Parts: sequence; C-alpha cells; structure tokens
Amino acid sequence: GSLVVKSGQSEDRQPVPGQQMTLKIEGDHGARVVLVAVDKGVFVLNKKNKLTQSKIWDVVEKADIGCTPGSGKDYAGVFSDAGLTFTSSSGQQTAQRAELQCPQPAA
Amino acid sequence: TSLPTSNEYQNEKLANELKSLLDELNVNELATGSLNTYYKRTIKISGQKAMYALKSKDFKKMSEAKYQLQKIYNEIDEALKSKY
Repeated sequence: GSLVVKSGQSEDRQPVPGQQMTLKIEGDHGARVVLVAVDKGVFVLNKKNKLTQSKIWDVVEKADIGCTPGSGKDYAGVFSDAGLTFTSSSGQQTAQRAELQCPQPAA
Repeated sequence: TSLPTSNEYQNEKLANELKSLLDELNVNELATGSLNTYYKRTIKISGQKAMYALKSKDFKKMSEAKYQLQKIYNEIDEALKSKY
C-alpha cells in the first residue's frame, strides 16, 4: 500500500526542546500504525538488526518455491522449475518433487 | 502643555503595550502550573526580558520583549484549548 510520515507544520524551521509539533501520517484506510522515536546517537553504536521493508521482501523471495529464472529442459521441467505440478488423464505429468528447499546452489 | 515629539510618542506607546502584558504576567505564569514544563520554562525566561526592557525604556529591548512575551502568551492560550 503506502505509509508516509512527514511534518505537520507546512512551514517554519527547527523546533525547541519541549515544544509541540504536528505529525502528519498518510497511510491506508482502516490500517493500524505503530510508532517509535529513537535518538540517532544510538545508531552510532549499533545500526544492525533493524527493520526495513526491503528486508521483508528479501525474506519473502527466499521462501519462493520457484528455482529457475524461466524455461526448462522439457514440459515437465517448465512447471517444476516455476513452482507447479502438472498431471493429466493422458499420462503427461511433471517430475516428482520431494525436497523442501530449492536445488543446492551447485555453482 | 501642547504635544509630544519625535521619540516622545512611539517610545511611550511601546512602553504601555509592554506594561499591559506585564500586568497579566502572573496570570499567565500561574496558568502553566497545570501545563507542561516547556511553557513554565519559556515564560519565566521571557518574563524578565520584558521587565528589564521596561525600566531601561529602550525602544529596542521593549519591542524585542513585547513579542517575546506576546508569543508565549498565545502559545499558552492554545495549550489550554486542548484541555477545554
């Protein structure tokens, strides 16, 4: 969807310790948003193990059942190499898959 | 007696306007008792600046303190409307 967080004050400069400030939040309707503010000084000691949207997709992609950029050796390979199984009443079926992870990256 | 002169008017008007705010200073200062520390910190500082400027009768300091003291007042007025 989309989630943006900008300054409510559509004007002015830098605030002063103790001063209030409007905080605009542009997100999807019906969505719940959890917030958190941290002093940048903390990240100077440690910036690892954070939470990023990019790190999320990186995990989703790793859990993909497809193990080939495309195509295959044969018709039964195209489906399997794309994360699918074909089976017909004529006999044409795909290669039996019985292993969770993708092929061990054999360079 | 007739009338004032060049620096005789503007310098007196600013003094009166600055005094009007200083009168209700204790009013606003005591109004921050329920508000945050920010308002209590800003008004106790902007308070002296208005007093010292008044006795000095310096056009610059009086004006400099007039808006200094006027701003904090308005910030307090708005700080109360969120509380009813």
